[PDB]
Amino acid sequence: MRELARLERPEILDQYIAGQNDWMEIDQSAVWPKLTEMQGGFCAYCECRLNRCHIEHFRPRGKFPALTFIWNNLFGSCGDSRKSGGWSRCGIYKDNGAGAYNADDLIKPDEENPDDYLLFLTTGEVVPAIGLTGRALKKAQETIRVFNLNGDIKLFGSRRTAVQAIMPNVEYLYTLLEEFDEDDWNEMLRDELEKIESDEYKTALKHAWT
Amino acid sequence: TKQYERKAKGGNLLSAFELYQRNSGEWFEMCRDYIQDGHVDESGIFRPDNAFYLRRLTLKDFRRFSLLEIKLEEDLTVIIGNNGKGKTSILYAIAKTLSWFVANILKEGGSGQRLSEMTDIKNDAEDRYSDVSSTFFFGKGLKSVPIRLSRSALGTAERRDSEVKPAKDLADIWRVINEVNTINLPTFALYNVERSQPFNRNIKDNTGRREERFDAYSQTLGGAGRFDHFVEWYIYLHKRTVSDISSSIKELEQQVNDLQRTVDGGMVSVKSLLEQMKFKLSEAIERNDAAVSSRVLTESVQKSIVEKAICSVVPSISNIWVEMITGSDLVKVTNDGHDVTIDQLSDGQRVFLSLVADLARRMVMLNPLLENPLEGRGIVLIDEIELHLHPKWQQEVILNLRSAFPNIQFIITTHSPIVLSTIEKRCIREFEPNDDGDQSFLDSPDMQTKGSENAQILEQVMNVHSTPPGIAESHWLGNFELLLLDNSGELDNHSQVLYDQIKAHFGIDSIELKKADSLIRINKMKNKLNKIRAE
Amino acid sequence: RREERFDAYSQTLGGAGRFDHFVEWYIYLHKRTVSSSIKELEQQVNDLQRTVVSVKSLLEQMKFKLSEAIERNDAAVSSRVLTESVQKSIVEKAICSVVPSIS
Ligand SMILES: Nc1ncnc2c1ncn2[C@@H]1O[C@H](COP(=O)(O)OP(=O)(O)O)[C@@H](O)[C@H]1O
Ligand SMILES: [Zn+2]
Repeated sequence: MRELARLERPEILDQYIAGQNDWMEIDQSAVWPKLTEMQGGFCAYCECRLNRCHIEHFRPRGKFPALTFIWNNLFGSCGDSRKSGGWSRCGIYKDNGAGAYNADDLIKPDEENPDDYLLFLTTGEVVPAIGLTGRALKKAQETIRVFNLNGDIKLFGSRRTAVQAIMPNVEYLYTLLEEFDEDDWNEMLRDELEKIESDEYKTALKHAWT
Repeated sequence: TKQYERKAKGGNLLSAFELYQRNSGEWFEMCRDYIQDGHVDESGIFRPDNAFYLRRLTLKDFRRFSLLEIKLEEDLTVIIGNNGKGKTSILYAIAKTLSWFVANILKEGGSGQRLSEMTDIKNDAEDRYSDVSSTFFFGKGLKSVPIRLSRSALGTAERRDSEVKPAKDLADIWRVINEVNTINLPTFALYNVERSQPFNRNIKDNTGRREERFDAYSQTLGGAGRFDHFVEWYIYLHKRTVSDISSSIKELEQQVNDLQRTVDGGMVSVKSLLEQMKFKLSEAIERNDAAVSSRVLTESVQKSIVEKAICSVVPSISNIWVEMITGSDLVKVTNDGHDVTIDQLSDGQRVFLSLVADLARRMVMLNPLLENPLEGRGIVLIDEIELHLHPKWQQEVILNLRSAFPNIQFIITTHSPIVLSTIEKRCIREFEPNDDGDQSFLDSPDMQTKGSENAQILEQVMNVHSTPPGIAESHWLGNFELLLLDNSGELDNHSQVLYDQIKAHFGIDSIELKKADSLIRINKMKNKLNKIRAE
Repeated sequence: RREERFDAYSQTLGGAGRFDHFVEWYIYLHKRTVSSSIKELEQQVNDLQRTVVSVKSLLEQMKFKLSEAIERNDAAVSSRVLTESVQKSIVEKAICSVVPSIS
């Protein structure tokens, strides 16, 4: 997961008020293009390419009905309740499959940098970052557990495979550091790091390259 | 003699037994201790001091084999190969040999099963006979127990006789010592593909043969087990657990006493009934005494052991119990969280349940003196272990079996790379793919299988490509790479078309497309390097 | 199993003379007698094997004839027996001679 930059707030959230209005009422096609600007057409938590996608309340509408029509609270997550059943990570699992959790002990990707908490191994596990204790460890652990970032075999598989595809190219660049002057080699690495913004699982590919 | 005495004191079991037979105390105890002594491991598992396993097998002019020699592992051996390589033939050969032990444990001079003149002789055998030679091990006292089964073809230039005396001699030791004092006995079983068979709901009324200890040897090497016998035996155990026998004896004793008082009071009409009740009491006491005399585990404990085994080994089954529904005893199971009858189980679940239940039953019956009867000794042959199992179960099946039955020698056949990924290469014996029946030794694969990727096992061990060769799309990424290499790494009109085809067929986030993208990127970088070097 | 000379004494004094046994036996004899040194036969089998698709049926027949010749050669003096063709013919003659209105 990525550090997201939440920039501008859409007009429609002003109109609807919590208590009176329900989430079934609000029009969703107004909300999406601002999220798609933020998130780049990728999921908030896992970084798949969004195709079946829903608006997710980071703090849910049951436990926090005050935090409902709040631009901070909304994120575009992979999965859909409507089109098919039994989705097993991210938004849908946080509610259904991840049972009890304190929402305070989760990484919120708009507020925080995830990179200090999470580490992506090239073998395709996501793990807590090197040298965390107490609360910083507990956030890393619970984020991994609640969004099901290792436990979804479909996701674990896809990420592992995506990284293992590029590991010849990583290996090969860091041989050529010997031969070239700095500014050409630094341009080469800048380029590869430019491409992976178009790619799925961009954080995991970054950790492989950098 | 003095020589036998020396060898016996040196720990030779046969010499000790011969001295026992001729003098018919000390020699008996020595033989019994050789068979019974063992220790509990650091892991809490009982381990016999003198293990029993098949060490070596040799096949001469048997079915497809002119000559084959196999060394077997003490714990687990897996035989792999293409269809028609003779994997099943190997298990059949072993089972026939084991039949000679079983026959002689049951009855003095019992005969095991013989090689078929029609099917077991190789079709183009010059010598027109077949031999199955096996060597067994039973502790340091008996390092070699050689057996040979032989059969000559119909035209009969000379009769070739089987040599089975060592099997008989060893089996005699088990039989005779057991007769004097109950000992634990080895389990021998074959589970071939015939274990897949529909379940009959109609459970046979208790004639009472299923409770006899040596019913454990009844069609053990037939290939299917007897799951019907399990169900009868399990219901029997349930009924006996609900009904205490000694209270029935006490109640019967009280009834006999009351009836005796009535007869003493002048009512001669009830004398016939008194005699019947005295008979019933004597029978109940005898059963109790026989139960007491057998040193056998309590029925409650037996039931619990088997239930635990089944639930541990069979993933979809969390509970098994006997219900009295209407006027009939019915076995029920909690399968995938729902209560169902055995007849409602899927074929895969039932087949696997049948195997484990049968094996557990036999082990409980043959190992009454062990705290955990499933830690008994024996040799179990399983053909096509993956039969009816989904990949998820294939990843757990070997681990679960070995955990439930730690001292059984398992000799198994498989076609599953998933199964092989859980087993060490030392346990694997592979036929070469181009074997025209004149391979002398089965050997271990070159690659380590345990913990290895499935794709690698398929290619390196089973000689199967990761992608299906008879599908055009299976070649596209390979062809794409070749086109890139042919055009000095630049994406030309032809390479672009194929790229678009890959994208269209496999999709935008497909592995195949990502590999293609990777190839483009790496080749561009290689070319940039080449240009910098040229300048 | 092959037919042994002393099968003639099997069930001779009880069990003899069942129609089904005859019919089975007779058809068997017919199939065998539908269509000669061992060395010559061995040479013919070898020549036919070298030629071997249309001659495969003939090769199988000749291999059978060779096996039979070897068996007869290997078979003991005490079990000496007439050819299956002759056996069939004698039985046919017996039946037609004895059984009224079967010609
Ligand atoms: N008597 C025989 N003579 C020659 N080949 C035989 C004989 N019996 C079986 N075979 C061969 O053995 C193979 C069957 O071996 P089998 O154990 O059933 O194979 P699998 O490894 O699939 O279990 C077939 O290819 C068959 O041609
Ligand atoms: Zn997601």
